Amino acid sequence: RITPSGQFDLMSPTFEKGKLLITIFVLLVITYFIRPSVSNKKLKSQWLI
Amino acid sequence: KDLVREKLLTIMNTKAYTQFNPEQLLQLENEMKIYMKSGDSALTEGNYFFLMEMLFYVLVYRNQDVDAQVVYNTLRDRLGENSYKMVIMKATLLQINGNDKGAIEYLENLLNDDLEYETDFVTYVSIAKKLIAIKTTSKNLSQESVLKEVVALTDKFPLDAELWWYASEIYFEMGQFEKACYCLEQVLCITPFNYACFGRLSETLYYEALRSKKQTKTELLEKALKNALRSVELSELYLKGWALVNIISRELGRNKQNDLIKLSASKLKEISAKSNNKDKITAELILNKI
Repeated sequence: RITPSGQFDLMSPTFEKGKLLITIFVLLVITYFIRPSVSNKKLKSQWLI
Repeated sequence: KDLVREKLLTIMNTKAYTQFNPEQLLQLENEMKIYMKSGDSALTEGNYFFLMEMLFYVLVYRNQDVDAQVVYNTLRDRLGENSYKMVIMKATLLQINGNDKGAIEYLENLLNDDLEYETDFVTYVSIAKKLIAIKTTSKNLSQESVLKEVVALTDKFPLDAELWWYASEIYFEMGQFEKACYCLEQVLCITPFNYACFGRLSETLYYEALRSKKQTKTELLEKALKNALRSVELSELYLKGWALVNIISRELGRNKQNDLIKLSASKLKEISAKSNNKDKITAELILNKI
């Protein structure tokens, strides 16, 4: 089996899918960190209720 | 039922509770608590705590007040006590809990600590308002309360329309009825579209005209017409602008105003239609009386 250009059709045999998935999870955890924090902090601090 | 929160949204922004009968206020607090405890869905935290303090202030308005301590303790969690509201809650608590004057002096140095502007301008604007509200209990009533307002109003913050509006009342009750016209004009300066300062600014002219000369009577009545007509452009069913137009037209009754009486009568009967509640009783009373 021969590839003229190197394989462009095959997805890969050798992705670092684990790195991609973990980076996505890093996004989700940082959401979990900031959203209650920033929503409470800024809305209630700038309104000075 | 989420329709409930609509009134609550009004009641925070409008302070509708302030002029409510303790019978309907007691109903209001009972009707509130069921939705406050039950319908906890889909409403913001900021609305939550605005509703929570508005529960506190209803409860202090209520005749039982121990629950006020409950609500305050639960609401003391956030931003400590330094915001304008917790200064209000602690002052009214310290003033009501024992009928001791103490909070004022504990608030007095606070304004002397506001010499650095440690808090925003609206904060000690409201502190000036509520410390004067304390002081008019210290000095139970007088016209010099307004003179106190001047050292608080014309020195520090013309911008609060509430201050000029309140000053109008003390001028209007027994003071000269002309400086209320100036102050209500200043209210118009602050906000473009206050349509109840429009009705009042005409009423104070009318009451001034009742004690004036004939040429000033006609002059002030004509200005009152043009101010009440200025009311009308901001609203269709506004009961007080249309009514005050019709009132001075009842007084004068001259041909072109007789047409405006017919038009105002159609609009005032539309107002006195039952779309409006209780206000209709005052509207119909003047309509059918004369």
